[PDB]
Amino acid sequence: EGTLEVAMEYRTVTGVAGPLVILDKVKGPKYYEIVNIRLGDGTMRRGQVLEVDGEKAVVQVFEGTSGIDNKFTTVQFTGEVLKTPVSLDMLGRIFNGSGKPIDNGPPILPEAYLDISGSSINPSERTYPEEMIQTGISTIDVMNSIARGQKIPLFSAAGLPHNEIAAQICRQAGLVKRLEKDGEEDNFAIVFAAMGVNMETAQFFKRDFEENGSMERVTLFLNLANDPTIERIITPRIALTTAEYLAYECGKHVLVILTDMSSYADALREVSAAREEVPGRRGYPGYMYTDLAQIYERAGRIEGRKGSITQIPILTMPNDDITHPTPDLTGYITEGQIYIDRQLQNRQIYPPINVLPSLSRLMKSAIGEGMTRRDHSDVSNQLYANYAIGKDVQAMKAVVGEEALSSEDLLYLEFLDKFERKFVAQGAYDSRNIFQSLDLAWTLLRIFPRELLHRIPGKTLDQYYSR
Amino acid sequence: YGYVRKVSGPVVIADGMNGAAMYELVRVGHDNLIGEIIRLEGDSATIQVYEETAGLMVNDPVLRTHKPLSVELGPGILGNIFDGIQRPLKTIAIRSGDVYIPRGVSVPALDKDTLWEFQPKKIGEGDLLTGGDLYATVFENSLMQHHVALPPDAMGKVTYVAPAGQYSLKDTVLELEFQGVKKSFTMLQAWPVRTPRPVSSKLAADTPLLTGQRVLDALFPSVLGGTCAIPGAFGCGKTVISQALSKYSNSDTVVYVGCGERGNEMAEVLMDFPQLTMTLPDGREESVMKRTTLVANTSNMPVAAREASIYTGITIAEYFRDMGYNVSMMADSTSRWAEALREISGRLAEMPADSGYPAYLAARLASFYERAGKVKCLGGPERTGSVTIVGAVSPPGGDFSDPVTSATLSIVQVFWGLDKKLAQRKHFPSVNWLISYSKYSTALESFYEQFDPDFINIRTKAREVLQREDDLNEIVQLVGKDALAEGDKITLETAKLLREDYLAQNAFTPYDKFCPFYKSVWMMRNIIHFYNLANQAVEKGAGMDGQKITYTLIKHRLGDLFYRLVSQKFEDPAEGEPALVAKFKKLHEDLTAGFRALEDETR
Amino acid sequence: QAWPVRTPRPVSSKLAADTPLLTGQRVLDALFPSVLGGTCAIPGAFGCGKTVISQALSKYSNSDTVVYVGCGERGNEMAEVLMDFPQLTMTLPDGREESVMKRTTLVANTSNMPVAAREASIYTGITIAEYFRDMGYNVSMMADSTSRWAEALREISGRLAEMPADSGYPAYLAARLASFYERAGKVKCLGGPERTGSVTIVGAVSPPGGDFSDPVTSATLSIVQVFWGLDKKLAQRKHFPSVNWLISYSKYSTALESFYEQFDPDFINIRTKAREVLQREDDLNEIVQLVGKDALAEGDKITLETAKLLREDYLAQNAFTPYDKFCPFYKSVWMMRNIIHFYNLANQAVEKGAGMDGQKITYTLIKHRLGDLFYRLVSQKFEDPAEGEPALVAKFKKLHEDLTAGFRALEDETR
Amino acid sequence: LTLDEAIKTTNRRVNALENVVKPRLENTITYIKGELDELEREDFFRLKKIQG
Repeated sequence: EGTLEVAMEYRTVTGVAGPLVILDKVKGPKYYEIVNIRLGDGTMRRGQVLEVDGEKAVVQVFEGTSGIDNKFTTVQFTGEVLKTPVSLDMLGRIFNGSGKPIDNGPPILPEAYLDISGSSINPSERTYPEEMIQTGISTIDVMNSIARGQKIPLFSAAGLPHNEIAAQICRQAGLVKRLEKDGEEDNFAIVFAAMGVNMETAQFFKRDFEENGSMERVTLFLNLANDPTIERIITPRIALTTAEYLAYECGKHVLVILTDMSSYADALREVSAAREEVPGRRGYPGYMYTDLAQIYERAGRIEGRKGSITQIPILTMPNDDITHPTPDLTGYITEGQIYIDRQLQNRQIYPPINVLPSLSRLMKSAIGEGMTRRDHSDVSNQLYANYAIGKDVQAMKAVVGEEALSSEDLLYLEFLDKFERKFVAQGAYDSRNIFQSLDLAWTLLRIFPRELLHRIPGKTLDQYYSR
Repeated sequence: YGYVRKVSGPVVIADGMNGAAMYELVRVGHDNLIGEIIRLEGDSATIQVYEETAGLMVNDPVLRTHKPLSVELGPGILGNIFDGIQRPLKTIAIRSGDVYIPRGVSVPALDKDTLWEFQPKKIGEGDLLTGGDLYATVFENSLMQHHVALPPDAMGKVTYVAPAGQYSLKDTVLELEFQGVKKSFTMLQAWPVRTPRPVSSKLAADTPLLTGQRVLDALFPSVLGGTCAIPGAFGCGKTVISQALSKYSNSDTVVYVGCGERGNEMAEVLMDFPQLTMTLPDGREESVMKRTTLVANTSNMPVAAREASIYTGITIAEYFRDMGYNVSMMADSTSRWAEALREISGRLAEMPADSGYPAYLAARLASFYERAGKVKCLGGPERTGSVTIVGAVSPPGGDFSDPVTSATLSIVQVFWGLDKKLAQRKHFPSVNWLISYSKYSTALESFYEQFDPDFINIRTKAREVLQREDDLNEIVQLVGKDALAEGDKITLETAKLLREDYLAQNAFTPYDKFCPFYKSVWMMRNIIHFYNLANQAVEKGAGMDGQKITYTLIKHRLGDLFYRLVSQKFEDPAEGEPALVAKFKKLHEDLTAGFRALEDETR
Repeated sequence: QAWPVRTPRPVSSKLAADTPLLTGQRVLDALFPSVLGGTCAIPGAFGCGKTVISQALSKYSNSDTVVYVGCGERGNEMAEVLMDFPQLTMTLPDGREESVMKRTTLVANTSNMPVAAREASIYTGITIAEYFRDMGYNVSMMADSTSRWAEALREISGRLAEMPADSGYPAYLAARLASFYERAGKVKCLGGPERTGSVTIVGAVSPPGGDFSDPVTSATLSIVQVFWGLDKKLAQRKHFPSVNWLISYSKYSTALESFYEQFDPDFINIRTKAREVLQREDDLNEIVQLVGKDALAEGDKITLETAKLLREDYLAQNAFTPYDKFCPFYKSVWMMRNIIHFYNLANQAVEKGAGMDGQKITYTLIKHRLGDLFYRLVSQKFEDPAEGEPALVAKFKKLHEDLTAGFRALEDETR
Repeated sequence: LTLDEAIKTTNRRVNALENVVKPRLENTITYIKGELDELEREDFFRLKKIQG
């Protein structure tokens, strides 16, 4: 830090196509060098250097390419990668896609600058999800529960209220250990990143968080659909960096809500097409898996610090499918999957969660004696078995006829109806405790006879069958 | 020496190489990110970064190491955690207190300074020695005897052999003379990550793997030093089957090389390696960390590391098999490895063949999966080890025609195809008994004959019963159970008995945690014997009764035996093999008494 | 004044819209309503003639101004519009005759016109809509056949050798279409006085082959708030609106709750009940097709009844007859209330009828003895709106009360 | 009664099950081929032209 150097300033813009500008005769161009673009009109745009070769350097532009010309476009090379400012003061504020504040307030007075896509954590220093949290949703809390540091993506399609359930989860987020849990450190410090969302959904989320009373806790990063596409590829990275600082270097539990991963994949595809690389599945860039892994693996508990990051990236199935590359890779990476079913929506259940495909890989470790009753796993296994047998029985009754169905067949159909009616359905502003919720699950289970409950061990049966 | 010209993610062009070697490791930039050459074009070269590449500059120096990728083989590798670049992660975390892994860190794979005892095997001065001769042994820990051996490309006469003593890795202990030159030697030896270790001869496998799971051990047996294929599903398998290999497997050592996976799962399992000791030795409780080595590269790891980690793991496995120890290699990768090949092909602008996968995917998979077998080692004394490969593929939910799956099933001999429906059915083993198959069946004929000659026929009968149940499930779904006959009734009863008692192993309970082969064979024998007795009873059908009437009668009259056949699962293996064998023999005798008194009563 | 067409005209602020768009068509007005300034999408596969719906909206919406733009639209349609709008009159509170042609501007260029101009056409249309929005008026724009715009993007991008991301459509399709749809909304205008105008966008995404999995349809459904699903089944049956209830959905239902409550609290409950009845009707149709007409429950019979009545009367409008040309909201609410109240009376009769026979089994006999009232229920749609609000409301009160009295007396009879 | 039920089941199968599944298979084949194969070949050709 003896002496510094002022950034260069070039005018050699030999080609402008799409969201990219092709500089030339540039010397010493760093990779991912952050550039500031001064147009002929004087307005300043910021962009990134996607590729470096010889004296050439392909520069992507965040704010679009609607004013650049050879004669008067001047570009500077700051000689550094993106480093968003971060501090504790960043809380309770709303920011644009690139992190520029839009809360009509002042810019962030940084505590420090953190390079985006923060340093890789030594795997020998991570820790498994230790504690579990109460999500308020009966379907989420009782089965496929969410532990601190888990990666649970919600899978939805167009029209399904993924935004509404995301807002519900944000208000209902809470600890559960023995139903015990100021908790300012325990405050979830929700980081919400919305990419390519309709302005109506943006105002919806803004009002929902403003009325929630957590405006001193939550932090919103917005990249609307009308906003430039390139900005959307940085917004979740900025959110991850802010969460990492506020969690690790600030000692606060942090929950992350990433919105519309399909929109992020769209920006990735746009960038790849503009750069003209070899496609992957469905024309997507071949490295989309690496990008999603880097955007997902930045969460989890850490041994050396008291903080933790738990992320709930809502995902939009494009054609209401899973073979699409984005949901497929997300399932490959994320340790969970929550399904919102169009069939449930057709019957007008406000939480449409389809419990059958829902699963949490760390659910077994999440549930504990302190976290839940000792028979919670038995309840979950029994509910899976009963639902699967009931679906098979419903198909059999449909093919053979309603009358031809056996007595246990009608019992399974009644269980399905009562379950999908009372259990899955829940109110919109109503949260709920875990232990009596498990009691109600036992009510649904004791609807079936003791003999049929082969999945539940006899010990837990005697423990909680009669009640 | 050379300087960068083009930077595009993992691909970094370096002009000025001129004479450079294909796959020669080269350090790039001031941080010296280690990378390998993938494409020569003349003076220029193409280097995969093997690290984060942001922040490079044109004219940044590039240095040639002149040597292909190699992993340091020597004492002290067991119970350690390595990235695909062979970096001791715990050592990095300790030396540098920062929780992160610093960019371009250069730490030796094994600590030279650390001391280790020595024990020569009566080696004499002037003796002619050859590559792979187990001249000495070192106890890295209890129950682990690292027998240091001469490098495969090394032989001569022993001018000097060190006396037994405490030595650091940098220390020399053995001196050889050959062709009028003197070659010193340390414990650590370097071997290329490709080009498998030399083998005197490849041998036909003879002994099964004998895993804890019942279906894996009986229905789809796997020999020692043989390939395996699992679809890498969650909840079980990579958690359950892997745990069974880790603590319940007869393999001496496990090389877990998971790559391209969920990070939290590996965090938990790494937290589990020091714990979860298994008392396999008679007098000591073998902590599994002693008999395991983790090659961990999470999803955030660089793409080239995903390709490198598999070969590092198989090199370690070949090393262990050189000493004669039987070692298992579980690989959660080869699912994301194909993705890494796709990425590197896309950056290199190669033309894909099918669905975007580069063509040589099949060839590389064939090489890696054929790098395993029962091998007679080099040198003296004559010894034999094996390497068993268990590699994951795409999850069972997707189509099994995926190119990676198709390539694997071409070469792999045992596919333990898990079922999504079974997983949703909460059937924990989740192994499908229809798609799965084990081509190793013919080899184990002698083993099964010497163990129990009747086991083959009862296994075939169980397979036939399962096939009949699966076949007529469609019929009963369509037509209905009304037309089902007495033979069909007993067939369905036996099929349900199998699905509940036999194929289901919770493994979360002491009675179900591990199922020895003696208990598995007895349970199958009991089920098949009950099926045979029911068949004979319904076949008799005399005395103005029998057939379906006999089936209902034995269902009610002999309901106690049918009920306790299910409880036969709950019989605790820890009680001891003689006691369990006696109990099962008594149960078989009672079953013979059943359907015999029922034969006497003539319904 | 000249405005860069691509750039979006500035707004002081964007505010939530809470004024429903009164289409004048019962199905869209009630089942899947839209707010003023909202964003809508009409697939309208080949042969459905969505343009009649668009023209009906242009004629009878409550908008202050109409900006009709057709990209790829056939020339005859624009002739028809220009020849028929001037004669057609709309009645303001003053009541004087006035031509919607004054209220409407046409930006359309026919299919014969060069394809490169599709973008320019759509952007000029939307910027003219925005200009009228800044004036304080509430304007609605209809974008005929944006699929032609997508094809124009594909053709232009194809020449540039830009890589085809999906089915020839370039990667930057969702972005542009999203911007186009996002220029819509309800905003507080700039300057003084404090105008509050809006722009309503109701585009059209014609599915090639009639498969909604098409890329343009996929992106639209992704970024659209209210969606009206046209189907070939109803079009073939000459239903006329051809608005399938199942696929169509409105995300604006929550917002218009206040307006519905102040107008009529019954509307929410009757709307939900009608949706449930339609879903049950579809399920029962599937079950019967699987099994057969026989073994059909009397309660299921009552459910399928009056659901057939819904489909035949309330969900269908002729759109070319004086009575069905424009459906006022109040009479739509009355018809829906009549249908649901008949259904509820049937449920009550099933609950108690002095034995299971008279309760539900005799639903056929109830239909026989209530045939005149059921015919009045099915014919309530036939009346013209020219009778005036008092006449229609009095007639609907009389119909509802007569139906209730007759049903109760017949339910009282033999019970 | 049994013959009526069986005949109804068989006729329903022949008239609905196959008559719906066969169009499903045809649509799946048409979509799979005419989208995936066509667009993959087009992408490969465009890349080849780019290199050329």
